[PDB]
Amino acid sequence: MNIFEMLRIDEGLRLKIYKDTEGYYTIGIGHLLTKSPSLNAAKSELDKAIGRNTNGVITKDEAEKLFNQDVDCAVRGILRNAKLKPVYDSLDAVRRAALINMVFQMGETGVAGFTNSLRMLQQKRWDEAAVNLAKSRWYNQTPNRAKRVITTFRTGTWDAYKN
Ligand SMILES: *SC1=NC(C)(C)N(O)C1(C)C
Ligand SMILES: [Cl-]
Ligand SMILES: [Cl-]
Ligand SMILES: [Cl-]
Ligand SMILES: [Cl-]
Ligand SMILES: [Cl-]
Ligand SMILES: [K+]
Repeated sequence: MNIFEMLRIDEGLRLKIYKDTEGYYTIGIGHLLTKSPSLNAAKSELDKAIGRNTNGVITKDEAEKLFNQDVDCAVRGILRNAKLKPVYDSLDAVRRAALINMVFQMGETGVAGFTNSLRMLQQKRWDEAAVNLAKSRWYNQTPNRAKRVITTFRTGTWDAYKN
């Protein structure tokens, strides 16, 4: 297990434009295209991301290419953020994956707003951090995925993703 396998489980894989859990046009492995309700706008974003005129459908290779870019973007969002980077630096690699997962789903700014959770994670108070992370819109709107990510922070194992 690794961040790529983890996010592939949490995001799935779809080769045609679809709406994510927030109703936003998405493609591939959780690649958010736009928050605009315009499908034409979403299709233009896809053409720009892939570099060709699409019909709203991509290949699996293209989905995996966006995915690798998106994982990189998530890590770069952490490393450039004064609140996220110290926490990331303080974590083992399994828990680092859990933080990347959160930033992939909610973006740098969203996760940086978990000020008190981040402090508890940096203190390595895992059970307290787990409870605090669940007091969130994030947990309430996607509780099964959040549970898996929180269980990863709590235990430092991949147990929530194996099987
Ligand atoms: S990677 C990445 N994604 C967005 C579009 C947010 N960026 O500006 C980067 C840092 C190039
Ligand atoms: Cl791109
Ligand atoms: Cl088609
Ligand atoms: Cl690339
Ligand atoms: Cl430490
Ligand atoms: Cl709390
Ligand atoms: K998804």
